[PDB]
Parts: sequence; C-alpha cells; structure tokens
Amino acid sequence: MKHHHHHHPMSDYDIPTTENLYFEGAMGFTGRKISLDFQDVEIRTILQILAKESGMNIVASDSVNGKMTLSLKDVPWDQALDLVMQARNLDMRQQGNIVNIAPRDELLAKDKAFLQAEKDIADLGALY
Repeated sequence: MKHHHHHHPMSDYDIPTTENLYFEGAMGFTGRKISLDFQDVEIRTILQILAKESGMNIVASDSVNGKMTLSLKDVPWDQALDLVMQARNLDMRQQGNIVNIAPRDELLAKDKAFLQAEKDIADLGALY
C-alpha cells in the first residue's frame, strides 16, 4: 500500500504496518522445552524421539549414524535439534509436517543420484 513508496508499494524495508492480532504473548516455538538425558544413545534414535515429542513427523534416514550423549534442561527440541544436527552434520528435508533427517553426506550423494525420482505420479521403486 502507499505508506511512503508508491513505487514498489509493498512495504518491506518501508515497514509493514500490520494490524496486531494481539502479538503480545503469542510467540512460542515449534516445540516445548525438553529436559531429558540420553547418554550413549545413537543419534538416529534421538531424532525419532524429537518427532515423538510432538516434533512433527521426522524420519531419520538410515544413513544417520553415530552415538551422542545429551543432557538437556530447559532446552526446547527446536534448539536441541540444532546441537544434534551439527554433531554429525545432518540436514533436514522438510516437506510438509514430515521432515527427513539426512546426513549432509547423503545430501551430496543425492546430487550424484537422481534428483527427480518422480516424473509421473506412480509409486514404484521398492528397492533402491
């Protein structure tokens, strides 16, 4: 809208004067704070636990291996996910509420492999 700029009239840097739908205490994270310990637990299982903590539907890839010790207090899985993700360098492919945790290694392997597995909507490919 013409707030100041009627050339490129979308107020980005110009600041969007947005109507407050009561943005006072409406923040939150994706998850709740978690306090838990997982000592000598495979990281693969940890990612699954984050999903089971109402943390979307995260599918840890088969190639997510390693073992890590977490001891968390007052840390939301939002934050903890980063600590975990950085520990073997993984990444997350988010498609909807289902996200896949894949190692950065497999991301690079996916570049080498076929990117477009689907060219028609037909589900085939039992064995990779």
